[PDB]
Amino acid sequence: ALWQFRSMIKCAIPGSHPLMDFNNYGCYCGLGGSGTPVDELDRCCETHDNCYRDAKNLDSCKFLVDNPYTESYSYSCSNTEITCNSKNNACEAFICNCDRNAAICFSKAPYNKEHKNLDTKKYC
Ligand SMILES: Oc1ccc2c(c1O)CN1C=CC3=C(CC4=C(C3)OCO4)C1=C2
Ligand SMILES: [Ca+2]
Ligand SMILES: [Cl-]
Ligand SMILES: [Cl-]
Repeated sequence: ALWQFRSMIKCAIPGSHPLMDFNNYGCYCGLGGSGTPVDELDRCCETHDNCYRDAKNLDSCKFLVDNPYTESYSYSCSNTEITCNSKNNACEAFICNCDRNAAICFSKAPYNKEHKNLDTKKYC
């Protein structure tokens, strides 16, 4: 679920304000997205958007209001490491893995402050 994604980011990058840092970064971090991502961080976000797109195409999974962000799973954080619980159902596990891979990806990409609040109408 969305709140758990924020909380995953905060596990992978303890020094971070997820909503301040990663919402409205680049072309893809943010509601929707367009064009080509502007750096590796933005591309982490594009991968996350497409991971969600894939989950909605799982004939087996029908998320509340069609948004996988509404779906809560079980995970834990230990020493910077995210573990998705294996007892998550297949749809929960898929979302869990989109969020974990994105948090891990965010933690390894350089953070370019110029791309925060990018003029997307123009650069994306
Ligand atoms: O990184 C993010 C990835 C995407 C999103 C967010 C992120 O910060 C934050 N965020 C906050 C509210 C809503 C969406 C998406 C959506 C809503 C509402 O209703 C329609 O679909 C949303 C997506
Ligand atoms: Ca997005
Ligand atoms: Cl565009
Ligand atoms: Cl759930």
